[PDB]
Amino acid sequence: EMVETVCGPVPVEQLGKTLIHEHFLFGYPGFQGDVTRGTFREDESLRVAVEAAEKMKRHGIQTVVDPTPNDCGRNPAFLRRVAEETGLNIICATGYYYAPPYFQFRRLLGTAEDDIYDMFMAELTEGIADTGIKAGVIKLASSKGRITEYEKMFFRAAARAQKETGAVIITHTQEGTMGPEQAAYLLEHGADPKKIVIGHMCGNTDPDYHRKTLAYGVYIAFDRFGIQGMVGAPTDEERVRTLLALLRDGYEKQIMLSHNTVNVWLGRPFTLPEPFAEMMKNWHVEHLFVNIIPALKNEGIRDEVLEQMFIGNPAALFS
Amino acid sequence: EMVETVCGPVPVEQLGKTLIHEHFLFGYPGFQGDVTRGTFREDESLRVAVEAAEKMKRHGIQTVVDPTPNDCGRNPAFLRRVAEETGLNIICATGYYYAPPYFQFRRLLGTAEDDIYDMFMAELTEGIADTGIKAGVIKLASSKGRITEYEKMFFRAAARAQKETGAVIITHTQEGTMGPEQAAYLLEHGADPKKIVIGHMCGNTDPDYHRKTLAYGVYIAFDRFGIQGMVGAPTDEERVRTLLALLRDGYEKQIMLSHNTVNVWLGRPFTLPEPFAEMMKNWHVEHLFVNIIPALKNEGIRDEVLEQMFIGNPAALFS
Ligand SMILES: CCCC(=O)N[C@H]1CCOC1=O
Ligand SMILES: CCCC(=O)N[C@H]1CCOC1=O
Ligand SMILES: [Fe+3]
Ligand SMILES: [Fe+3]
Ligand SMILES: [Mn+2]
Ligand SMILES: [Mn+2]
Repeated sequence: EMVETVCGPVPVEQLGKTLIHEHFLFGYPGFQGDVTRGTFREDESLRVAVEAAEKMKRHGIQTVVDPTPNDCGRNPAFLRRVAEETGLNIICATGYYYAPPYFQFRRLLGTAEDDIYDMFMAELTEGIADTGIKAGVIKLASSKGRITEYEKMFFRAAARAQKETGAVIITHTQEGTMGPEQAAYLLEHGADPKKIVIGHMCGNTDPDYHRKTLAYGVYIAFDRFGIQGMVGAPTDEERVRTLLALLRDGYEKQIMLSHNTVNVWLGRPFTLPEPFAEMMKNWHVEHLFVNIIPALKNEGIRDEVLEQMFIGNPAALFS
Repeated sequence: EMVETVCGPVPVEQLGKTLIHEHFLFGYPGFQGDVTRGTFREDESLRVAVEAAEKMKRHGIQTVVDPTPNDCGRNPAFLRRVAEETGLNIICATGYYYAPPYFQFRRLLGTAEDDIYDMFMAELTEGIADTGIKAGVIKLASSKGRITEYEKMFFRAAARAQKETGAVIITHTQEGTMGPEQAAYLLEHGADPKKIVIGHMCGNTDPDYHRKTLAYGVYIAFDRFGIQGMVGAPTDEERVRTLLALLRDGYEKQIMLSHNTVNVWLGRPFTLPEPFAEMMKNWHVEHLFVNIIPALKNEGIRDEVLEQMFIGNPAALFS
């Protein structure tokens, strides 16, 4: 019936057309230390965030899931201002970026898993900090080729919180690995497959890997459209090829699409070197609508299917 | 002549009796993510910080160096309130805690070392964030048994900044390793030995290691008095034994003492288990004065020598 947004509970039937994964603000953990030369400018950042939101609305987007982790500059009050300014629904997350010393220490104390669970529960059902704003998703990540014991604590805490709240879990997979293992581990700890999104699945170009992941009944996200040439992320050409194969296999009810944009970078400004700058030129919130979707239609993907991915799937995911 | 404190430039001759290493606030990197259950309470934190300062002033302490790193909750405006409240001089640092994603990324961009140098220079000569408060020390750290290439970037940036500003460098060594290598690397990049403090040297109990470090002409700090209880980690009894040997070798002009206290922990509150708790029971700002110093005097250490360590050495270090 309802889902927690940065503006409070909203009927799931009102979410409409949704981008499952985009960042209004993002900083890599550590950006905090570089505050002097990387100061946050609120007015300019809000202006940029709002322009990005208006671009999305132009393409009919009504809802954005912004899963910026707790240590990556997640700012619920800022996201509420963006929502208030634009009428967009924005759903935020609780979780940590892809071990940090704070949690090495609580592991020592032996309280880490319970502390993480308590954190998830507080942010899902009480509010983040003193904002009164609640997260609607739990964000998780694992390592390349392995789900470490550290990471499993988070997975276990997430499974517990998911069982109590019915919140959605969104994961990050590293370099196209551990999709099946993520789903299996969550399910083995009681998590609901219909409330799980295995993310960055576009990082793998082997359809068998996807089918193995999809067999668990979870959602999967091709959530990095526009990102090419870095991380050894595949090309958009490769993403589309993989997507087309799955869609022609009838998997549209388990697939969602996004760009993983960072519209305002936190910390010190930078500029990408010339070779990558060009490969990364389509990495913006309009890319799916101006480039990818028309290419899909040319390959015979019907509106029905597209609507299922952008509207049907988020509705079912959050209900 | 002058040193930058959180209240601005102060004559070095007014520093007087000094604790070279104590934290008013500290959180392990990652504490930021746990804001909801680990909210910073300003009034209570200030009250606790000020009480700690007043305990130090009771033992004649007039200056504290608080080298809390940039990513560990360093809060110059807070430290200035403590100083204003108590009359203490407080000198803060610029540096990162003992590679986080932010700097892995700038390493990719190839600008990391220059960025770190720029950061040091800005914080030493302009001010931290918008506070107008300048650091007086550069804080550095290396790994157990190795100074990594990542860490060496910081060391190189620090050496450059030190040559330009004459600022002091304070290091963290991990588990009694790399003292000599730290001094050698800094000196090889032009840093001034009389402006360097190799920290946590109390972590090693082999006097030859200390003498090898001292041979470079740097200061060394026994800066963790009261910290005891980890298996294989040094006891206060062991610290005193090592210290006594060096003092009887005539090294008092290169040695400084501290506790490395954390008076207010940032992030979620915790309680140490009963056994470790009892071992850690002397970890407070009065410990050197009520326990360690009287024990030194019983072993024949004269006031002259103690005065050199607590007053003479910091004066020479910062001048
Ligand atoms: C430029 C490389 C791509 C990138 O920065 N991805 C970021 C976006 C948010 O989560 C990530 O890891
Ligand atoms: C409670 C155990 C001791 C401990 O955590 N010391 C910490 C505090 C400051 O930097 C240290 O290394
Ligand atoms: Fe992301
Ligand atoms: Fe310290
Ligand atoms: Mn991601
Ligand atoms: Mn340290």
